[PDB]
Amino acid sequence: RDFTVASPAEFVTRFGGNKVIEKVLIANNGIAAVKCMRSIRRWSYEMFRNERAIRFVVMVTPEDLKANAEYIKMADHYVPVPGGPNNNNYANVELILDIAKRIPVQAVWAGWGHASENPKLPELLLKNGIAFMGPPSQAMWALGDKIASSIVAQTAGIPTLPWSGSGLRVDWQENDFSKRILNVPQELYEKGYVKDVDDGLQAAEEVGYPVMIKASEGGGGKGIRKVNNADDFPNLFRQVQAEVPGSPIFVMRLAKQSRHLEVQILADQYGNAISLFGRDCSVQRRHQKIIEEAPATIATPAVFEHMEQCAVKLAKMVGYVSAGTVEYLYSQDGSFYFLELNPRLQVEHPCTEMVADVNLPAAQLQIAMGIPLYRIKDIRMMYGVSPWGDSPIDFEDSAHVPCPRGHVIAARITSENPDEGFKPSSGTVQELNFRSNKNVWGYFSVAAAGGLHEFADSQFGHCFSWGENREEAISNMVVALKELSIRGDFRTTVEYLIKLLETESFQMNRIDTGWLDRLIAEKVQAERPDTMLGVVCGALHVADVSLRNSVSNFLHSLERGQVLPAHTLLNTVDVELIYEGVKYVLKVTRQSPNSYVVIMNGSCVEVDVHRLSDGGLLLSYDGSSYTTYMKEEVDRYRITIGNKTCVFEKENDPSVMRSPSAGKLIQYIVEDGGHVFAGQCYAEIEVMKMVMTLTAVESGCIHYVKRPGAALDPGCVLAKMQLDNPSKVQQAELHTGSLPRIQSTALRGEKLHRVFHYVLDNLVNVMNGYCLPDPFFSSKVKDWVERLMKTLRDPSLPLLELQDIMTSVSGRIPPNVEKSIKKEMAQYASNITSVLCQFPSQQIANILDSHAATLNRKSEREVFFMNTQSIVQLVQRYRSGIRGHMKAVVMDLLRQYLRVETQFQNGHYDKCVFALREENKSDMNTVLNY
Amino acid sequence: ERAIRFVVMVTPEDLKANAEYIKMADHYVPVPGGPNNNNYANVELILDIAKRIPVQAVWAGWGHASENPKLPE
Amino acid sequence: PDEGFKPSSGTVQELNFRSNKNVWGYFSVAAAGGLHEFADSQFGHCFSWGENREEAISNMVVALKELSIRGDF
Amino acid sequence: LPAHTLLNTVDVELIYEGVKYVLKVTRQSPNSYVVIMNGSCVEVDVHRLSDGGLLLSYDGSSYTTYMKEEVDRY
Amino acid sequence: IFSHAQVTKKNLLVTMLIDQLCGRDPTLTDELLNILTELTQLSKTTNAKVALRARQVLIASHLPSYELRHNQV
Repeated sequence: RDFTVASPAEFVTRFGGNKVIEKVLIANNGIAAVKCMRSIRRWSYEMFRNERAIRFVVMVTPEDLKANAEYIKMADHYVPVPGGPNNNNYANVELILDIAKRIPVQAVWAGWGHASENPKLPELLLKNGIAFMGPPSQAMWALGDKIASSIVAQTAGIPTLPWSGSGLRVDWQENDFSKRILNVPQELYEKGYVKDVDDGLQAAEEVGYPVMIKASEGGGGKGIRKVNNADDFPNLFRQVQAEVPGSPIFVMRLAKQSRHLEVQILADQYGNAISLFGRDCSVQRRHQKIIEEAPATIATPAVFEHMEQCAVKLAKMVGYVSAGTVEYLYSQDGSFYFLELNPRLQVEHPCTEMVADVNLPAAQLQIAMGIPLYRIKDIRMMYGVSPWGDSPIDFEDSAHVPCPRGHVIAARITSENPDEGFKPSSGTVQELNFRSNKNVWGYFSVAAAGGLHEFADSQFGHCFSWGENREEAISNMVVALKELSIRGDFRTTVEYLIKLLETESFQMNRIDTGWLDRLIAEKVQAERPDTMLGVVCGALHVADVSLRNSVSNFLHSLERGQVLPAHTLLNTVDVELIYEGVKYVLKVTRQSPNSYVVIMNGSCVEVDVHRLSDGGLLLSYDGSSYTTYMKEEVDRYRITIGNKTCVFEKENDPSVMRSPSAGKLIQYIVEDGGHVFAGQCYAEIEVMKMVMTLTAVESGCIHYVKRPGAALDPGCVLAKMQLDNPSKVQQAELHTGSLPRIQSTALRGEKLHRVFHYVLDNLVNVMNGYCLPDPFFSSKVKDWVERLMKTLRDPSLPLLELQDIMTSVSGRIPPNVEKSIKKEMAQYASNITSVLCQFPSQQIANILDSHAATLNRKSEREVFFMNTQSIVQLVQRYRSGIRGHMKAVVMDLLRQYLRVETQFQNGHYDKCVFALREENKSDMNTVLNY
Repeated sequence: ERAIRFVVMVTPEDLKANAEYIKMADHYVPVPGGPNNNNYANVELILDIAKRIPVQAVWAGWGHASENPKLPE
Repeated sequence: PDEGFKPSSGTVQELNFRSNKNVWGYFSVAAAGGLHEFADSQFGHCFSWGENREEAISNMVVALKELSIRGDF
Repeated sequence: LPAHTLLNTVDVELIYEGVKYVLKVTRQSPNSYVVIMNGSCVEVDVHRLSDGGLLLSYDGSSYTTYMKEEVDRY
Repeated sequence: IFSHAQVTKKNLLVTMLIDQLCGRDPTLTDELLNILTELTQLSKTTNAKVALRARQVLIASHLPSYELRHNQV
């Protein structure tokens, strides 16, 4: 605890390196950039007490800038570069060098982006004295394409291989460096590649039926053929030879359905290579990773240690530095096969960080400075050695010391759309809230403001969860995923991940690389809300938008001096929604600003709706509350309920031509029964004394409904067209039932003074224009009146009010008045059901005025007058008793009536409205309310 | 994850301010706003809600009612 | 902290807590929403774990330097 | 409107710790701003962020900045 | 409008760009002639300097540049 560094130079001096790095260029974007900067800055603060001791330069495209990419704000310096595909901005190695020398940097980090697969970059950088945080190019060459990889793996402790062209190998080079010279392995290349039609069959005879044939340049949907038969090999084989004419083709045995494991290798520039730990990455969709798990719990200790040893031997003999991954295919009987070496840090590398207590990108920085492994702090701790020292580590003798701590699950959040396949989507972000917790974290490449553009890849964020064992980690991940909120224009695959983690096959760890493909074909896109709730919620969103637009436009017209008639300010909306082929037709109205009523097929449900500041709605439906959001698309409504999504179709299917506006039909352009094509004008109408044509939407045979010369209404039926009916046939089957119903919050027998407020407020809202439709109005209003009349004649009402207002204020009331009031109300209660029973309003007022006649001064005055105001109001209401109060209430309602209807006498609607506008100059909401 | 349902008391202030707990709750009941003695430090109101909506327990934590010994009674 | 420690209040414009390994935290308000007059102070809590004192301090310092809170208050 | 209500130069005055600073701000491009004080000029590359803030490049170092205007303070 | 507001400064640039193009080389192709003859037609007094200088070019690019006269004579 005596290390005193402040600059990278001193650190390099003390820890025995040979290159000082003060500036790093990141040749990447999005997540990779974010993660690199964050991890290294944490380490920088740890060592230098300066979180910004290492400066990071980033290359910015205009697309990333406009999308407000997260890494931009984190960077120390930015340089603009040309936008578009990766070959202009990030996969251009010469451009990377040009920036690296233009801005004097000492290293370049590439990570898992687009340049770390190009072996030419390390050469260009090393020739100019720039340290690449990765392998030298000679390794990446020796780790070239697939034939060379399968061959070179067999020069030391031979991993099994599924006949990579064949099972033949070259001489032994256990720990010697060698290049892929085409003198000895050329034979293998001659066997690895095929020329004639019957060359590939020589592999098929040994590997068996599941043969995979690929061109040396195959990929992207072409150049790949999978042969399942024995006698159909020549067909698909010759096809592959034709897919990439003139190129060599190779034949290999196809993998079985088993597990995909990985070993993380880390190595310094002095020949020391170690295995960190493994990963199990067997949750894949079309060979794309989705979920990764850190402890490789499927492999037994013996076989897994063997796999680690093989990976390390490969890394040592080939001459790999900094960090990389070795993939293996693990068969259920305890037999592994080599797949490939990835010469770069992977995106899922935190999995092995969290269980090893290491920092890999910082380790890459320290390796690039030429620091051996036995001086890096975290490695030293991992092998049970004091961090603050310089003693060497015998990595072979102490290889049993490292041990994983816990179990980690890493779930990646993609931008695909599980609905209708997995098409990548894009657009703007409206909200990004990841609620972290103990043992759960995650990070994203985009913020709430910002978006995903065309060239912005999927995988816009990663969540990680730690636990002591598998089950705890699963539980943490599942809960965390159910709690996050991602909202935007794009689609966001999260719910599917939840469904997968709750599947028993996953939890029992009975999965393989073909698990998800099989599940996809079985149509497992579940996690939908109940239909009835979804219908109600969508109805409310549609109706609320329509109502708010009506209010806004009407009020805007009033501000400008225009008067619209009182049928454009409607309180009822008709909503139509198709779900799974079933059409639902509903009416939505309001009994108050917050009380909505949804009506279908003569049945009504009441919902309490509150507007949230974030654009969504807070519902209370059947006791349960819900938070909901809606997005209107061209032909769909996307309804989010909690964390579940339901999609409703907006009917546009019948292919009926309709007038977009009111007006008049003048003539038709084409013959009745003639064929029309989309975009061709079929009719001429006039509204506004200004002629507007009408283009057809679809190509088909048109028959006209209205005769030339006719009145047109918006959305009316003008002309039907016969099409070939591709789909969407008879998507009606109109639902004729009834919506849920069990409660209502009518307060049936609840306290009697709460019922007063309930019924009175409903009646007031009736007086303000909130009224049910025809068969429902006066079916409940009569009951409201009757219940109010019964409540107002009950002698127990005012004391209940007194109870509430007195109990809510125990403190700040002098004890004298408190005791007196309690006594008086108790007496009143004792006299209930007596003709001489009267509410002691005057006596309460007397004792309070007695204390005020004492009149304490100076903050003991005002406290008394203020904390007694509720009591004053109550006694003032009941000066004449329940009789006077009853009459007062009913009178006040009648006054409401007159307050409105005396203003609309004396002439026509518009004249009265103008009178109101000219009186209420400073507020148009008053006018609207009238 | 929703085996135990949680009821919350919501003032108009917390609703207008889009308090975070509102969206998490399973059910909400409105209460009168203002100082704590109208909404959350009113033990009799807490009882009234607890019986109006049949609940089996009441958690108070470190708010305003957990310093009032009358509520457990 | 400017001019004493007077409590402030108002609307939130951004609330972004960048969590990390061994760091977490939570808040009673989201980016949309705010703090009103009767809404107490202490609108969020950050926690950091380490093997010892020094590591925990380091984690907390970095995480605090990385968060963004912007609003009227 | 006349072509003097669409100005490209702004005078800014700011007091910090009792000291008054008077500056002129102009532009050489939509993104290139020039700050002038007492006959000395500095160039800044400014980009507008979608979140309401500004991305600056000043002396090599980049910065992300935000402003809120109060009644009597910035 | 915005670019027109700074017309005088623009005119300074125009003259500098004429002098560096049609300076010590008294020849005019039939792409520069169109520009110069259009530029001399700006009658407003704000654009005098450019219309003047252009004229000086256009009229001066008819006299032989002293090598032809020396040689012939």
